[PDB]
Amino acid sequence: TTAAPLLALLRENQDSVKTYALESINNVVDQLWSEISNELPDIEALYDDDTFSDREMAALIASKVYYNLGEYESAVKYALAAKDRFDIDEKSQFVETIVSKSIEMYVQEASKQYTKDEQFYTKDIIDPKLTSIFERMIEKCLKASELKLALGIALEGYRLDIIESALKSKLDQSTSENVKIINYLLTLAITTVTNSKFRSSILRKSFDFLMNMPNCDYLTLNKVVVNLNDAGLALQLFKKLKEENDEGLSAQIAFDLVSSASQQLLEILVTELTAQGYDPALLNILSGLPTCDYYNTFLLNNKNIDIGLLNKSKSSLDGKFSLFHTAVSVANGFMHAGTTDNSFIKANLPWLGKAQNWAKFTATASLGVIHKGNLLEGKKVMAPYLPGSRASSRFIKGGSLYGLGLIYAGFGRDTTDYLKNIIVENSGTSGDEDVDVLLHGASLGIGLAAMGSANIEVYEALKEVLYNDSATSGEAAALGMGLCMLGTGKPEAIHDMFTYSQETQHGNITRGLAVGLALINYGRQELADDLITKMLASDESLLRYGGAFTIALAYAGTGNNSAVKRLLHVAVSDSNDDVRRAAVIALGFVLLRDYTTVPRIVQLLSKSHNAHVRCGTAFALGIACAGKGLQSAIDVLDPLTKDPVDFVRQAAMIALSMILIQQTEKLNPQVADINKNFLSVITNKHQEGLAKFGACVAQGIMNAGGRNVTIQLENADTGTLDTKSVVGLVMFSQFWYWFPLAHFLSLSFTPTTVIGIRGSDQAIPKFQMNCYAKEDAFSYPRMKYSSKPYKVDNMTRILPQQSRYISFIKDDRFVPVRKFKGNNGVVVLRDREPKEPVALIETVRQMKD
Amino acid sequence: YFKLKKLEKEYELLTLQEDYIKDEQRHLKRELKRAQEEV
Amino acid sequence: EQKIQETELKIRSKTENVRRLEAQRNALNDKVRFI
Repeated sequence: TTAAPLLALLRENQDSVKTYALESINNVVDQLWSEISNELPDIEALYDDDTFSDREMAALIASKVYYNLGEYESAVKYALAAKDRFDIDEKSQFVETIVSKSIEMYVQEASKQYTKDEQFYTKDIIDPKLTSIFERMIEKCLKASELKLALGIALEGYRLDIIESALKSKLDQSTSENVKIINYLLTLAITTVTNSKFRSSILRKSFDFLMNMPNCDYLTLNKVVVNLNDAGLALQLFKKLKEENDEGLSAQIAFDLVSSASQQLLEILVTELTAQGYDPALLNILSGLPTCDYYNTFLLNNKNIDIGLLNKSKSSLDGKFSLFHTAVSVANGFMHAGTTDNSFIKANLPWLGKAQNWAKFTATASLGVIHKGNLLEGKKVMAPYLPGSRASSRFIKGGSLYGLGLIYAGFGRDTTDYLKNIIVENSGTSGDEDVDVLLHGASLGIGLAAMGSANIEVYEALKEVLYNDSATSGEAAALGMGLCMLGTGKPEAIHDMFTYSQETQHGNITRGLAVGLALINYGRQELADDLITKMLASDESLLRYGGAFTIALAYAGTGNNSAVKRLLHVAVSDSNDDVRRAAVIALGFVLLRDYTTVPRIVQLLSKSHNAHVRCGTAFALGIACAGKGLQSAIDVLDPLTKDPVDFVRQAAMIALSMILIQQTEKLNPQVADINKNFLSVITNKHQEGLAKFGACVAQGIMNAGGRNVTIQLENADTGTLDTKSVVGLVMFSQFWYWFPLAHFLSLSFTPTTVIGIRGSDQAIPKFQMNCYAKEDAFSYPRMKYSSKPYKVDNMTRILPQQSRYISFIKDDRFVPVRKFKGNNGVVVLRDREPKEPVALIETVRQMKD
Repeated sequence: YFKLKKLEKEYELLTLQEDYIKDEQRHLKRELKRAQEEV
Repeated sequence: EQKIQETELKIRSKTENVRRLEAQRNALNDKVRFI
């Protein structure tokens, strides 16, 4: 029975006796493995012998020895050598470890063998020893009715056959099983599968099972066409809506795509869709006409600006140059954003006249934030300041071309040729300073309208402006080109714009090119490392300022352990405070996925001798923590407010206003201290000058859009990284160094409303869902689950963060579908009884239509 | 399935804090340099 | 599921090393307030 002497007798005759000798060894394999350790080379030497037929039983002996010796690698090889005795169905810790060890070595060779062939999982390219357990383990999990280990390991092992074959046998079409199964494939594969082409095929397989549309999930197919950006699958979804005609189902798909799509996909849904055929009812939806109406109509119904506390802020003084006029104008544009209220410019005369030449830019650009979402009369707002009507001065005239960029951003195809011809006329030269101001707003205006779309005409038009080496308009020329290069961009423009930075040494020019080189690389991840290396090796302050945001834009979304280590050493070794501030702000864009660990990371960096380090970690904390939970991030910002430094207090006040949105009414205790600081810091002369300027801006952020719109970045409504929201936060890092850039922040404000509308066209009626939520509805600035319904759950402020507890009542004219879908920027639920006394109220939406 | 997601979120703290230990040591060398200059 | 639970062991193992970082941080903050 003892294996040591029996393996030493293998050199004798009568191999028939050796068969009975190996049978008694199988009993002692789990008892004494020490004496067989010296006889191990005799087992492996006989495996390659063609005259040795006992390798089937010999493989079982060596499988339980090397494993007990502490070597997990040999346990996989000697077990599957026979491919017979191995039993995966037996319950023991011997097999389960070999399974986990084989999968651990299988996921490593899966990505390495992908370069040679993409069929490696269907072929013998991988040594079958690693594919034998991997195939039998998934089949064992399928028989056990467990999809957690089956789909999770399949995404790590890079095998498409598991997703396609196993999904067919697990079909349960109670109609609610196939929706969830695919949901785990979209979320996990982003943080697991490294290859972009492997995860691309996974999204294409789920389209075939959902193609017949048996009342299945229409949101899953929406995330497929947005991530793939394929014109074949996008237009195919609309062709299915033509066969099965539903006005409530085809609408919810159309309103969801236009919000979550990138700039390149919006052109496919409009320009490319028209050539191959479209739906006349669904064409205007993808063009943004009802979508822009949602921003204008929802915010206009309920808007409380609290003019009582607003007048005391802007009536204090007419001085302080443009620092005061910007704080009162930009914060005022927050509350009226989307509602198209000119009362600041029109109803209030004095605050406009006290502005200087450069201070009139914020007063004019405030209309772009207020009137944002107007695709028709938006030009009539700037009509007196448009070219050909002149103006009171050419300094304020330049701000009108910038206001068109904020309103028409992404829809500005109509304004593309309008803003381009103005630049071409002045592209030759300039004889005055205000002429560059006119082109300054034109370059930023054409950049926002064409933002996300590659345009060679705008790039060549702004390229000639850079040759003139303009101090004012030269900086906006680089910013306008970087917005057109977002996403993949042009590889040739990477080295061209980088060469002009070393050739032209201009303050605004080099800093403008540094941000332009950050925007040209978006989502490229390791593809942008060539430009990052050139900026880190250079000692220039402006090249290192934009090098951090280059990491923030490409490495955003799924977190990267390499991008965290890069931004960490930049804020330590480098002695530049502006670069240390830009490095800690860039870290928040990589951490957007996990908001729970952000306060712990910025608190470690919040202790230092530099003020810019504490200033950067303050705003970087509020980026991910704005639309999310974890109220404890305010306590991290508490010691930053007491900092005597001026710009640290201002960045702290803005960071508090982002996290504290909708946190009042017995949610957070810090909402009482922030409301007092509104008029306390402004009237107090002991505080900093820039501290009270940001406190007035922070007062308007919480009340922006009539205490409705909030800052949403990397949420469930968008589904991916918002391009307009991530760029507006980068522009905020530069405030008093040149002139306040805060006008770009209006792209991140979206309203929170829940309404059913109708099943055909736009209505916006008035009803009451009567569900359980905290009361934000009647809460405005003044002078547990209880299953308790509430008065008015329709639209207004509500509580979108905790809204998961809000149900939907079926007793009204509507019907539940998603059980509180919760998407604010889409809504339009299913109406089972259209054209009924739902108490319809006609809005102003016909003005923007 | 939340058990797998809660774990991966904790490695973000372990990622930065490994190289942040030596950053304090290099900062301590700069603090000792400034300490000799203040005397 | 033991493969995922074994990976969790690194969190509790490195947590003890993270506690050494808190020792040098308080000693560093005393130098920052000193300078």
